[PDB]
Amino acid sequence: NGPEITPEEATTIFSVMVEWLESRSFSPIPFPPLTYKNDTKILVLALEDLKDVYASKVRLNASEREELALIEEAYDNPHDTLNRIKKYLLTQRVFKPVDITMMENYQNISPVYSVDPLEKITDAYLDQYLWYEADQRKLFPNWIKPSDSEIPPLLVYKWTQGINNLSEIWDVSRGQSAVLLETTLGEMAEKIDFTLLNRLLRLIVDPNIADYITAKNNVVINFKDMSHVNKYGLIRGLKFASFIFQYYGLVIDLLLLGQERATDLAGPANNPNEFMQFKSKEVEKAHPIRLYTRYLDRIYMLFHFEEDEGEELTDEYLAENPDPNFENSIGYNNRKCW
Amino acid sequence: SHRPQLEARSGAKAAAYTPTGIEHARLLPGHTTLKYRKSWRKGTAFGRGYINDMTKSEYHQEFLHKHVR
Amino acid sequence: KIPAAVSNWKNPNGYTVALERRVENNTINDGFMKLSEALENADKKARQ
Amino acid sequence: KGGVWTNVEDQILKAAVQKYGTHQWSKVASLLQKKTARQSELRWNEYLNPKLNFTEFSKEEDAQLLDLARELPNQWRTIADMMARPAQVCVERYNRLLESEDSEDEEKEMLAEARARLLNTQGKKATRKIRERMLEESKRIAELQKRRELKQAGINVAIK
Amino acid sequence: IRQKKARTILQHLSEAWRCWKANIPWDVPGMPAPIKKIIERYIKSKAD
Amino acid sequence: RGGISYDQLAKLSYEKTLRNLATQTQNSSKQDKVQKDTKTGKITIADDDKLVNKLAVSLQSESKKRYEARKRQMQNAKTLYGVESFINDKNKQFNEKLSRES
RNA sequence: UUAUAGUUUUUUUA
RNA sequence: UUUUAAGAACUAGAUACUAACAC
RNA sequence: ACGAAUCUCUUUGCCUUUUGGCUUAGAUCAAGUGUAGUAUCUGUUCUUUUCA
RNA sequence: GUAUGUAUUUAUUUU
Repeated sequence: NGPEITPEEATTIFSVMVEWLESRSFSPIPFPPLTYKNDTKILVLALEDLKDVYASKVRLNASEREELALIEEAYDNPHDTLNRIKKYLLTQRVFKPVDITMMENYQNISPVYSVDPLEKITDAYLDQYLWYEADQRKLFPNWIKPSDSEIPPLLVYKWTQGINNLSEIWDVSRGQSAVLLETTLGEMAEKIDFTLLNRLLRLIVDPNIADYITAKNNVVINFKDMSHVNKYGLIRGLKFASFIFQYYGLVIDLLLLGQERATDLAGPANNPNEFMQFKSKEVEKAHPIRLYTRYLDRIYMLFHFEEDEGEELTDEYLAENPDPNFENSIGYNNRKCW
Repeated sequence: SHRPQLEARSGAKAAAYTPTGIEHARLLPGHTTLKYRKSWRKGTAFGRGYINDMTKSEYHQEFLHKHVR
Repeated sequence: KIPAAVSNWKNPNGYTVALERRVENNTINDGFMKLSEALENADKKARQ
Repeated sequence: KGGVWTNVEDQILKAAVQKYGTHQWSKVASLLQKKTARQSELRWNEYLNPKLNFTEFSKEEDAQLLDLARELPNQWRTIADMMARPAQVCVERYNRLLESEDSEDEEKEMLAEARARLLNTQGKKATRKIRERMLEESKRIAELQKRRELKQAGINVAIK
Repeated sequence: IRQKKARTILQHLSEAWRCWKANIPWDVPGMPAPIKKIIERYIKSKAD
Repeated sequence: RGGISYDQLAKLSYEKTLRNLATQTQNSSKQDKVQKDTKTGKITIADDDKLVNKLAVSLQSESKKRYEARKRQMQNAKTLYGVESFINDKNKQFNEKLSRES
């Protein structure tokens, strides 16, 4: 059936990210240079990250032992390896297969990928390197937060404090309302589409590295006998498959906000806000949208409404979905706990 | 030495046998008698049966779109 | 006439077999062609 | 530890695949030493398996190539199948196509090992039977020439 | 003609099934069309 | 071309042993009742002790010549073809059945 | 290492 | 009527399979 | 001349010792140690015949 | 560490 997006949508999306960035005035990443000031540190980190998988183990299987070898040398010969990698990214486009085995919850299931050790070691270096250079250059604005500074329950907390202590929501004097959305993105990665990627990454990262990614996805997938090329969606077990993921969702976000309201949340790049901040109350009140927070999948939003605007919406909706039934309260859903 | 069977045991080979006399359980008399019948909102980027088959089905693809997840 | 079984998995007597008894049509959809070249157009506009 | 491929072990492989079939690899790395499942099957599917296409270009394959690989920024195994050509080779002959732009001992002992292994198909039970039966026949022969030598004494001892 | 032809066609049966597990599109190069129908029929049945 | 029905074949063999029988009789010219029992339902036929023995001997020699065609066929057939891999005898046998295929 | 030891999924820290 | 093994002596051990036998 | 028969060989037909199940591919697939029984891998040196 | 399997003829069967 061919590509789904249609070229129309494609162009619109790309342009979006563009005027964001130029407007955001962001400098793209260079490939890790041969002379790098920080470099072996970063590699310290990534390798400890692999090490930690095996910290606990006692029985080590074959691929494992292969690993610990590859590690131990990597400790020994940092300039060796760094050269080996920067080579690998500059060049190699084709990769060993990959292995899914699903692991059980006794209720649901989840895919567990396994990459292959060299590919891993490179990756982990590059994962680490991305996050560091990005957050160094303040790629992501506040409101994308499964982030550093806040462990999850604390995130809940400051999210409440956000809700409340912003100005005025509790004055019901007139009809005044405020409404939260709780959402998923459904499939999110599994529609991530390469040809789109390799461009959107031509934005923010050198054409090579990005190439290393887009060409880093497609693999055979061997589950035992069953095997198939992976032509389309996204394998998350790739060490860096976090980052781009966040990236892609940002694109979603600059839609749901649309430019301006985002420019509220970020403020200037010179003065990116903390989580919950603005300049005047009006900055909140220049728009109905007050909080927007997107955590992995789930999107969480807060609208502040007065009967004017809100009844102009229900003017739209109602106009197109009249229900003399008055049954629109049937399928509607809220909590079974409370 | 695993062989797929090609056959089944004729009742006759049984039939010639003499009886046993063991009494099993489920044969104890029961049901002993029968029965008979008689403004702002413009900001964002967008200006305004049963299919006999399985792994292409609608349900099944929902299901596996939940659980294996 | 029924062919004879050569089965990738079991080989229950050990018999050996010439490989090929053990062992695409379409192209892409031009939706691609349009996709990458449209991405391309907006691209070069933007960089300009 | 870092290895490369002798046509010795390569041949032992293609013999092994030519018996056990593809998807039993964990056996194919038994005969083959020095090597693993994923290693074996990696080189097999990516290189050795004859059903692959090894040949030159053509302008079908070429204009085809720059077509597809220009449309899809890098996805090689997809484009590979699109060419019905092996992965890294399409990659390679591609890069060349833009490079016109410019400005015997213990291996003989392992072969003794596998070459000896293939030739016994049964499993422990059947061999065990071969023995047991022959032992029965020795019993017969013995008991016979027992009776024969007893007939040469004329005393006739009946068989059980 | 039965015995050998039969059993061996069953070997085609199994081979067909454990194809359909592994997703093997299972085209045996040539083979009588109706029999191949039977195989498809049953393997649907066992499939569900 | 081709396969012969098990009918017409049995007829043809009937012809072959016709003409062979004819070389028996005629060649025997070249080199040169039914009783029933009223007592019991048994019937009694009288035949020459001749031509019964020609019969049996003919049969035996047929079994011979066929047996030997099959045997010499063993020898030649198993010595000739040298191509495909063979683990044991039955690989040669069966594998040559897969050659019989196409 | 003992009074055993094929099925009883064999093996991880705060 | 069948048949014909190159023959003899000297040599070390490497890779081996396994062992209700020794932490 | 050709009719008939025996043997020999080639071709075709018929396949003759010619793959006999299922379940999660049934699951799993390497890191040890001394000695000992038994299998077998190579070198060197010498000599090419018959009768009671 | 074991199931499992095998043989255990002594007391003379007529020439």
